[PDB]
Amino acid sequence: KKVVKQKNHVYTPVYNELIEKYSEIPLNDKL
Amino acid sequence: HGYDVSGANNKQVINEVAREKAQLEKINQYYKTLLQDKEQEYTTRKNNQREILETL
Repeated sequence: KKVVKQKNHVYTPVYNELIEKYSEIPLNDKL
Repeated sequence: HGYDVSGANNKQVINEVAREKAQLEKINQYYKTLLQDKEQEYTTRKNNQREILETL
């Protein structure tokens, strides 16, 4: 038998976020 | 990632016009004809041309 990964059980408002932030690229590894 | 570009260019234009002013002073300093302190035969004739010419 295979499960269907039932429940995380905690709820929230969705809020696809309104106020936007500038998204700097964090590809700063060692150099 | 954010435009955010104004106001930091008048300082740069001031820098460009200061380099322009330096080039203009170099060009003005390249002269052989204007004021350069000479012997008395030159300078008395010079001062006389200034004086007679201000009267003219």
